[PDB]
Amino acid sequence: SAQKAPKWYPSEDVAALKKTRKAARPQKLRASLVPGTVLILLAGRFRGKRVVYLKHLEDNTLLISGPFKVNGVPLRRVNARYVIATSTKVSVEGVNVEKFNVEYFAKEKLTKKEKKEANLFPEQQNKEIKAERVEDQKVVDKALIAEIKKTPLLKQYLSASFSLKNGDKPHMLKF
Repeated sequence: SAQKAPKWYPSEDVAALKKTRKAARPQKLRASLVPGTVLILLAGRFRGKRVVYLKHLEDNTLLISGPFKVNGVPLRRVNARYVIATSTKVSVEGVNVEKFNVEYFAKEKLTKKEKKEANLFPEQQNKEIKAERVEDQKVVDKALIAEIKKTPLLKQYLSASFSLKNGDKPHMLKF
């Protein structure tokens, strides 16, 4: 009537995908990314903060901590291409971060409904850090700070933020 029907029709079946020869491999880090290395954060709310590199995790990110008591940065994950590895180090020989992993830092599957509600009434959000997480931070900080105290200006260094100044040339500057 309105349009002549086709003599044949394309199949609705979807062809199976071919075997993909792309096996996974471990993340290779830069030579300077060695646990204890103080890192400069280049992204996120903690941009400009200095943190101690504690442990590479399963998702290819790095586990870091300010320490929190030292400069406000909590134990958390950070993507390695957003950090500057400095020559300053904090020993992590007495720091046990083996209990921390990707699942530990996984977030709750917030639903769309809940997201909408949060957007509608953000003032009703009452986030709270798990008691465990608080105590975990205390342990990590304790160990790191004990080592930090060996250098009289190190705690101050970590407390201070990082920012480029007029005349600075990052491609010539060393860390």
